[PDB]
Amino acid sequence: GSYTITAEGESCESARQGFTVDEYILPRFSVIVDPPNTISILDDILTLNVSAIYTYGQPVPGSVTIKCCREASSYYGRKGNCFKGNRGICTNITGE
Amino acid sequence: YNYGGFNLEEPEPPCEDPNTVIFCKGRYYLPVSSSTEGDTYQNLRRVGLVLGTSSKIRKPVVCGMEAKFSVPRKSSGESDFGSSLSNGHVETLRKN
Amino acid sequence: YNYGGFNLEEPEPPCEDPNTVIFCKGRYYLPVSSSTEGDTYQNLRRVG
Amino acid sequence: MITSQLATLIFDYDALKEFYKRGIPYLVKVILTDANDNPMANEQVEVELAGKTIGAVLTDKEGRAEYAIDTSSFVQENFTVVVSYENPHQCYYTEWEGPDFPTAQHFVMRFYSETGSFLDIQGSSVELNCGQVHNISVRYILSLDGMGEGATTATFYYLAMSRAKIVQHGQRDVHLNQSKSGLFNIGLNVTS
Amino acid sequence: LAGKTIGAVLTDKEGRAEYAIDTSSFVQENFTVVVSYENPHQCYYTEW
Amino acid sequence: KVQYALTIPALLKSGETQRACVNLIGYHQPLALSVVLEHQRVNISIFSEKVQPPHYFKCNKFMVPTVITNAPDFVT
Ligand SMILES: *[C@@H]1O[C@H](CO)[C@@H](O)[C@H](O)[C@H]1NC(C)=O
Ligand SMILES: *[C@@H]1O[C@H](CO)[C@@H](O)[C@H](O)[C@H]1NC(C)=O
Ligand SMILES: *[C@@H]1O[C@H](CO)[C@@H](O)[C@H](O)[C@H]1NC(C)=O
Ligand SMILES: *[C@@H]1O[C@H](CO)[C@@H](O)[C@H](O)[C@H]1NC(C)=O
Ligand SMILES: *[C@@H]1O[C@H](CO)[C@@H](O)[C@H](O)[C@H]1NC(C)=O
Ligand SMILES: *[C@@H]1O[C@H](CO)[C@@H](O)[C@H](O)[C@H]1NC(C)=O
Repeated sequence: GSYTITAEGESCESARQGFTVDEYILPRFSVIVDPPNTISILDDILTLNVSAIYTYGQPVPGSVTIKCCREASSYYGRKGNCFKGNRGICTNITGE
Repeated sequence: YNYGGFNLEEPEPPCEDPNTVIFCKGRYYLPVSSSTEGDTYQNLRRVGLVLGTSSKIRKPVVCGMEAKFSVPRKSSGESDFGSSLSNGHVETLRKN
Repeated sequence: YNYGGFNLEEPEPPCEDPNTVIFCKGRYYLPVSSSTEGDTYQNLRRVG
Repeated sequence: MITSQLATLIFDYDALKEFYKRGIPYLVKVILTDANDNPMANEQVEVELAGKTIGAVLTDKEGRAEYAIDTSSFVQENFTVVVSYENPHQCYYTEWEGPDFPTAQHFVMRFYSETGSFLDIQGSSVELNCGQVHNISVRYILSLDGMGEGATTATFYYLAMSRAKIVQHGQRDVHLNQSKSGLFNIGLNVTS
Repeated sequence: LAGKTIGAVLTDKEGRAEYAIDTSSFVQENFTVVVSYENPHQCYYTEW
Repeated sequence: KVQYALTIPALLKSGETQRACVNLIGYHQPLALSVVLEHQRVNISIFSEKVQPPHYFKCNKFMVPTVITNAPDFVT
C-alpha cells in the first residue's frame, strides 16, 4: 500500500510524506518492447524490436508471435450505415 | 499587490473626456485609448515591486473605454507543478 | 465659380478614413473634422 | 497511433514576447518538426502580418526559424501575426475539417510610453550555471524630445529580484555613438 | 401532423398507402404534414 | 528638478533582512534623505544620509521587525 508519515512540531503544521510499498513479486518473464508510438501514413515497414529476459538476466528461447490489426470505420449500422468496412484485415507473424 | 485581502493599490487616475477636440499638426483629433495595453505599471504589479516616482508611468485612460472585461484571466503562468506524477505503467519490482 | 453653367471647380480632395489611430505626444487620437469651417478656399471662391 | 499531419509548426512560448514596442523589431521564432518530434532540413515558412505574406523565411537546419518583423510606424492595437508552412509537396491529410496546411497564430498587444522610448530584454530559454557571470542582452529605442537632445549618454538602472529580496543591483551607462538605437550587455553575476 | 406521430399506417401491397387526417377543429394556417419511413432494419447509407 | 525612485518589494518577509533601493537624481545642491518604514509604533532608519553630488543610486539592507500576523505598513 501507501503508508503515510505525519509529523507535528512546535513550528510546522504537518510534515506529510508518502510511501509506495509494494508486494515483492517477481514474474519469471519480462518482455521489453519500444513501440514507435506514432506512424505516418506513407510508411510501408513497421519495425518492432522485442527482447525478453528472466528475473536474473537470462535469455529466453521460445516463440515470439505478433498479431496487429484494427477496425475500419464502425459508422453504427442499421438506420445508420448497415454494412461497413471489414472485420479489419488482421495480419500475423511469428519468429524464434 | 493583493496580499491577505489588502489592496495596497493607489486609486485610478482621473478619466479624461472623449469629446475635447485637440489639434496636432493636421486634422482635428478626438482622444481615445483601448482597454488592454501595456505600460510600466503593468510590467510592474506583476513582478510585485512598488514605485513612488513622480514621473509619469501609468497609461492614460479615457471614459467609455475603461478596463471592463470582468476578470481577463487566461492560463496565466504555464505552470509545471502538480501532483500524482505517475501513470499506470506498472514497472513491478523486478530486482533483488 | 459657377458662371453660365460651367463649374470651373477642381475635384474634391480624397477622403481620409475615420479609424486610423494616430499618435501625437500623449493619448491616442482618431481624426475628425467639422462640416462647416473656414479656410483659404472659402476665403477665395467668394471674391472669385 | 497512426498520425496524419506529417508536418507541424509551433510557437515556442519562451521567446516571442507578447508586447511589441514601436521601433524595436518584433522577433518571431518558430519550431518546425515532423511526425515523432524530429528537426527538418531547409524549409520555407510564410509570415503573414495581417493579411499579406511578407517574410518567406527559410529554416536553419534545426527547425529554429527566426524572423524580425519591422515594427516602426505600427500604431494598431491587435496585430495578429500568423505563420504557415506552405509547400505544395507536403502530405497533410487532415481529419477534423481544419485548414489544409500547418498554421499557427499569435495575438500580441502594444506597449505604451508617452514621450516615445522602449526597453526590451532578449530573454533566456536555458538555465544559467552558478559561478559564471552572464550577459543577458537588452535592446533599446530612445527617441528625440525624450532624454534631451545634445547629450549622447544614457544610464540604465538595473535590478534583480531573487525570492523577495532586491539583490545584485547595478548601473550601466552607454554612449550614444550612433543616433538612437543599439544594444548593451549587462554583466549579470549569477551566484548561488 | 405537426410534431406528433398519429397515423402509423401500413401499405396496401403495391405502395399506395392512404391515410385520412381528421381536420375538424383545425384553425391553424400552415399545417405542414410530413411522412417518414421508419423501420430500424433497412439500409439508408446517405451521402449528402 | 528632482526625480526620485523608491524600490522595495510589496510583501516584506518578517524576520529576514531585505534591501531597499533609492534613485535620487536631478538635484544640484547637497540634500538630506530619509527612508522610514512606519511600523505600528516604531520608526525604522533605512536611510538617514546627507546626499552628495547628484546620481545618488544607493541601496541598503534593513531588518523587518517580527510580526505574527500579516499586516499593512507604510514607507515614507
Ligand atoms: C495468425 O493467427 C491467426 C489466428 O486466427 C491464424 O489464423 C493465422 O494463420 C496466423 N498467421 C499465420 C501466418 O499462420
Ligand atoms: C483585434 O481587433 C479585431 C477587430 O476586428 C478583432 O477581430 C480581433 O479579435 C481582436 N483581437 C486580436 C487578437 O486580433
Ligand atoms: C558577455 O558578452 C560581452 C560582449 O562584449 C562580453 O564583454 C562579456 O565578457 C560576456 N560575458 C561572459 C562571456 O560571461
Ligand atoms: C559575483 O559575486 C561574488 C560575491 O561577491 C564575487 O565573489 C564574484 O567575484 C562575482 N563575480 C565576478 C565575475 O566577479
Ligand atoms: C516617527 O514616525 C512618526 C509617525 O509614526 C512620524 O512623526 C515620523 O516619521 C517619526 N518621528 C520621529 C520624531 O521620529
Ligand atoms: C547605508 O548607506 C549609508 C550612506 O551613508 C552607508 O554609510 C552605509 O554603509 C550603508 N549601509 C548600512 C548597513 O547602513
